Parts: sequence; structure tokens; C-alpha cells
Amino acid sequence: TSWRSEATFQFTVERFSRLSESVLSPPCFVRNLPWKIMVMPRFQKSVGFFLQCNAESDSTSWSCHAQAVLKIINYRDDEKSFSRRISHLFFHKENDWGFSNFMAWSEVTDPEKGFIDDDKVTFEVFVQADAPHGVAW
Amino acid sequence: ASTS
Repeated sequence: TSWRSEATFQFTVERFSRLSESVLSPPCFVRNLPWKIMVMPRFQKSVGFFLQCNAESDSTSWSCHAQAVLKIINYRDDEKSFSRRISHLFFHKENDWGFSNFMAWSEVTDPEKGFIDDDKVTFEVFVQADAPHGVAW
Repeated sequence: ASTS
């Protein structure tokens, strides 16, 4: 159910080499909160990869601590997938967390590295969140 | 790590 304490979800960004603005994935519910993958180019240069939580809510009383593994899937060999871990207390003023320079843009778009295919790159997040506060009273 |  949506109350699950953890989950793994993916989002495939199409026309990746042409990405010019931030893109958001549909939500994956964990602890009954919407979590989304946010990807954005940073300075071509680097791939920005962030995990967002409950950004749509107008509430300013919620908080949720979570740990996650952000990974860019290598379609040729999963062992070559690149990942970084995060731990963060999400709340209205800090509702997303990740890396502005997760990977070099040149590396992810290199047709010989195995991260891109048909100009598509897949991002994956494994999130483990604690019970949130200020949500379900 | 940081916010976007």
C-alpha cells in the first residue's frame, strides 16, 4: 500500500541529449507521501539528480526523514550503474535533496558507456523513509 | 548533496 516504508521506482527521461529544463517524474507513494525524481542539466556540463518529497502540498507543518540511493541505470550491465546515497530531513523549505553534479553530462550521454539508448536515460531511486510528522494527525 |  501507499503506507509502505520503502520503495524503488524508476523514471526514463526521453530526448535526454536535448534536456534544457528540469523534468519531474510522476509520484511514487511512500509513507503516504508523493516522492518524485527530479532531473536537470547543470553547469551540458553535469546531470542534476534530486529526490523530491511532498512538494505540491501547501502545508508547512510536515517533515519526513529518509535515506535513499539515487542511481542512473546502465542498460548494458547493472553492475556499472552509478549510484550515490543521501540522508535528509525533508520539509517545506527543503523538499528536495540530491546532487547538482551527480555525473558528468559527457559521460551519461556517451553512446559507448551504456547509460543512454535511443536518447533515453533511466533514473532509479530506492527510498527508505521514517514515519512523517505533521501529516496524519 | 544539497537542495536543487
